[PDB]
Formats: sequence, C-alpha cells, structure tokens
Amino acid sequence: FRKMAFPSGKVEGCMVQVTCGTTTLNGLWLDDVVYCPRHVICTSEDMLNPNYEDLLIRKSNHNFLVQAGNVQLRVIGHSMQNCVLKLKVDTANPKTPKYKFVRIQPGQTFSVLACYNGSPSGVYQCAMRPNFTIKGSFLNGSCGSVGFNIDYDCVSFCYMHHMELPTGVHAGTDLEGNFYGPFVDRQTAQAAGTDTTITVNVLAWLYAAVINGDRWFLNRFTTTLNDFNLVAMKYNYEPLTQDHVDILGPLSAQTGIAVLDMCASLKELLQNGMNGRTILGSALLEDEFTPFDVVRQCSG
Amino acid sequence: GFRKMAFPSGKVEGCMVQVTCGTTTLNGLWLDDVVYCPRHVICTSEDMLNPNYEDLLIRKSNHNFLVQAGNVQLRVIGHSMQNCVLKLKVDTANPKTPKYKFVRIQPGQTFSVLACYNGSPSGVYQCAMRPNFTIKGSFLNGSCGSVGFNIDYDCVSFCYMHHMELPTGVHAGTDLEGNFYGPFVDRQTAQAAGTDTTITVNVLAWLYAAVINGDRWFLNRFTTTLNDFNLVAMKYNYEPLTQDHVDILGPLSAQTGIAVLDMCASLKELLQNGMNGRTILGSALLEDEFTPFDVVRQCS
Ligand SMILES: *[C@H](O)[C@H](C[C@@H]1CCNC1=O)NC(=O)[C@H](CC(C)C)NC(=O)OC[C@H]1CCC(=O)N1CC1CCCCC1
Repeated sequence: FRKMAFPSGKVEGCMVQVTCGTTTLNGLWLDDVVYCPRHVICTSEDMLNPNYEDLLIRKSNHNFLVQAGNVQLRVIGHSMQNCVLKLKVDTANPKTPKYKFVRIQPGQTFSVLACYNGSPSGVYQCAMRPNFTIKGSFLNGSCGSVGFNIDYDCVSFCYMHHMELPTGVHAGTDLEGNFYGPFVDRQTAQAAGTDTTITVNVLAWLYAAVINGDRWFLNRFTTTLNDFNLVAMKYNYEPLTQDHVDILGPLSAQTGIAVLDMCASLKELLQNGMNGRTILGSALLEDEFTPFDVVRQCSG
Repeated sequence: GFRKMAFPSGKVEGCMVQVTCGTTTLNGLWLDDVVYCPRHVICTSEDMLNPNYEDLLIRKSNHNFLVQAGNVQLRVIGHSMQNCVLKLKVDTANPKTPKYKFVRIQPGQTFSVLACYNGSPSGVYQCAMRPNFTIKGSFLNGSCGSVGFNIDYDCVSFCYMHHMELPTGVHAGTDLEGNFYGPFVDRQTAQAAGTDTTITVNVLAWLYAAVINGDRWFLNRFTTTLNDFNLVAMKYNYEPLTQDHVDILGPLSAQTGIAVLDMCASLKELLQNGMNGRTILGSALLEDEFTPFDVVRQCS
C-alpha cells in the first residue's frame, strides 16, 4: 500500500510559463485561456499591500510573456477572477483535456504536479489539511503549479499554488482564485489556524494495514461514536461523523472489522502510542489516504 | 519535510499499450516500432507452473499476439525473446516515443513506477530498489509490464518492468533487456527474497539532508576508513558501501563540506550508541529510500 498520485500526462500538456517583469511562474493553459496567480504582476514594492485592480489596470497584454515550450503565445486580453489572472491567448491548446474546476473539502486528497518555468518536475499526493494548508514540496518558482483528481478522462482541477508559510506548509486557491483558508496573496508571514488530524483517513489507513495482513494494533473492544469523538478531540483529531462511518462501510465489510471496533483500536493507539512498533512502514499514524484512495488501490 | 515524489509520467503514458495472448492480457512498452513486454504473456496457467519458453515461443506466430493502444490494434510483424522480455516488432512507429534509454540500476536507486492495467495508467509513485532486489510496489493482477523509470532532462531512462509478486508481498521484475534484478525466475513456483538490509548510501544522503536544514547534532569530530565502516555496518544489517556510493555522495559532501568518511563516522556512532531520545529531521527513524539525487532535487 503506497501513496499514489494520478498519472499527470493530461495536466503536463497544459503547463506553460508566464512572465511579467522579472517575475516568472507557471500557468495552466486550457482551450484559449491561461490561468495563473495574479501576484505575478507585483513588484518588489507592490507585494506588501498590492491593490490588484489598480496594478492590473495599468498592465497591457504585451506585458505578459507566455511560452509553451519554444513557442510564445500572444496574449490578446486579460481579466482577474479573485486571486487568479486569466490571460486570453490567440491559440487554443489542442492538448486540453476534458476538465472541470472544483473546490475540495478538508480531508480530501489530490495530486500535485510541481512545475518550474512551465516545465513539470514532480508529482505527488497531498491532502487539504483541516486548517486549509497543504503540506507540499514547493520551491521558488512553483507558483501556478496545480492539484487535481482524475475520474475516467475528466481532470478536476482543485488547487493552484500561491505561497509558503513560515512553518513550511503551503497555501493556494481553487481555480476560481478563492483561497483555501484565511490567507492573502501579499508578501507577509502568515500563520495558519491550529491543524488537526484527519480521523476518517487514519481509519481508512488502519483498514489498509489490515488488508495487507498488518493487525497488531487491533483489540477486542468497541466504543460508541460519541465517546470516541470525545477522545479524538482531546488529541486534536477531527470528529468522526456518521457519513464518515458510512463511507468506511466497504473497508469494514471487506475486513469484517466494524467501524467502531477500529475506532477502539485508534483510541488505544492515541492513549498508548505505538510502542516502537510501526504500521505499513510508518512510526506515525497517516492521515492523507481517504477511504476512496484505499479502495481505488485495492481495486485497480 | 521530505516527500516521495515521482517524475511526471506523461512521457511514459504515451508509450503504454496492452498485449494479449489468448485470454492473458498485460501491459507493453511501445518505443519506436517495438513493443516490449514480459514473456510470460505466452503462458497459460498450466505453462506457468513450469514453462518451456523456447518451445512455447516456437509455437507462436505474429498473428497470435493482440497488441492494442486503447482499442486500436497495432499489427505485429515480428517477434523475438530477449532473456525474460518479448520484443514484438510492429508496423507503426510510436509518434509519442520520447528520447530514451534502457539502464540497469543498482540497489538503493529510486525510480518512478507507472502502474498500469489493460494498457491504461492508474497511478504513479516512487519505489526504491532494495538490496535484496525487490521493491515495495503496489501491484495487482494485470499490472505486469508496468515500468519503472527516471527522467533526466528530456530523456526517459527505463530501468524496470514488472513480472511478479513474492510470497511476502514485495515485487520483482527485470530491466528492459529482460534480465531479472536478483535471483528470481519467471515461473509460478515458490521463491523467496533474501533477508533485506538498510540502504546505507541513502541513510547518509538523509543525514546530509538534515545538515542542509540545520539539524546537525549528530556530527562528531572523527573519521573512519571505508573498510572499518563497512565491517561495522554489516553488524547492524546495513549494506556495505561501494566506491560508486562514495562518489554519488560527492555533491552533498561538497554542499556541506562534510567529507563522506566523516559522515560515515557519525553514522557509526548512531548505530553503536542509538539516538538517545533525539530526532533527525523530526524522526527517531533513519530514512533509507531517499537517494542523494532525491535529496538535492527536493532541497535545491
Ligand atoms: C511563487 O512561486 C512563490 C512560491 C513560494 C516560494 C518558496 N516556496 C513557495 O512555495 N510564492 C511567493 O513567493 C509568495 C508571493 C506572495 C506575494 C503571496 N510568497 C511566499 O511564498 O512567501 C515566502 C515565505 C517563506 C516563508 C515566509 O515567511 N514567507 C513570507 C515572506 C514574508 C515574511 C518573511 C519571509 C518572506
């Protein structure tokens, strides 16, 4: 059982380079529009309190250099939607996949295609943290990298990368340019709210460890949902809802371990620790596999 | 702060096809006008328990092989066997063939796996070749012929093709010349992996990573010979170092100014003395699936 990203080819064919001034980041080219973070228009000065409408009205199409590979794309118009800039170009991307823009919920996972200068460099799986950060790997120049899920032939874009926080986690927007979380695209050190652990995902993973013949942490006991949640919140774990219990059904049927029985195992682990032992390779409880993720990878 | 990060998979996605013999379907790799796949596609279940591949192959003709990209049949105009891979000459050169080569990697090296079923990619993830020549993959029925690769500049270096799952649930396969990694054979018989050891060169890369990040409590004032370190390491189930290992730690040694053999002395002390309750990069466990290349690629 492995942390698996979606194949990235459909997204790679959409990545381009966007330059304004001495700022270069990545853009997402879909049909005849390139989406990118609007802070590409900010100067060293601007970035502390950028009045974006005011800065954007002063820009001309020819101030934006867009390159796909060796070719430059002519910008013929631009608009702003929240924190994303939309550069209209004179050419349609023939590699545009079937796609939609979605806003994901905390606890949900997605694949990130990390890009630099419009060129893809790596792909990995991340989750929207309960505090709306993402624990990514992003360096200078990664802005405009996107996160996505694939269903059949449809790419659902859910994330565009904008910034790193002082703690080393990351923040960004959906493809409508609305941030996840209380963050703002100005050059300031911003802290997130307190993070918590995605409890339904930890349970999915424990079930995964059992499908793979790992069951040392199981115990003969059970718990009510509310008593489990009391203990969870004590340990800064998210509460488990009845929908979460329902979502865990398939994994429960598969292994014949009731959801609330696994909650009793997880309660024991929180109270007792792992005592040196490890689970599916990990010394820590893992919370960035969803129920769907576990199944998709025990399915094909 | 480190993630397993795969290479973008699009260039390899554009090479994946399916190969069927009778009812047995696995994946093939289409490069120029050749399709490469595991030779056991020619085996019925009865042949698998104990196959005569040379005789099974003589009985076959080009018209027994169904090669498809999607649902589009690719006509086979020739066939041959190289070690445990079948090479199917086809009448169409793959228009999406990237620049590529076939390399045989050493234990400890990491690579990206594009897991595929019926010629369609399902996921990409990073694997390390263990010293016992197995990988901890996530592979189901129908995954054979999925490949492992690295990308350098625009060149895809193919290093792995998947063939089997061992009793303990780890995975084995060949290079793209059909030579198995390790002592395994493509027969449905009882086979076991050697006892595995820790990848010393990668632990050292991880210690260099910790130093780059300012986490350097474990550095000591002493040094060692390569021979004395190797003899100590084997007593802790660590792999001895090779000269090539010393060389691929070169860039990280230069980046930090810590000679390789001084780092070895620091690792020797950790082995002999333990962590004493402390952590490195946030963990009490030493990581051994990040190569020196992985470290630089995520730090720089
Ligand atoms: C876009 O490519 C870029 C990606 C960042 C760079 C390093 N890692 C990333 O993910 N994004 C930015 O540069 C944003 C631009 C703003 C106008 C939104 N800023 C940003 O990420 O910042 C850098 C981080 C580093 C940690 C931190 O504190 N900080 C904020 C500022 C102010 C406080 C002092 C440090 C610099």
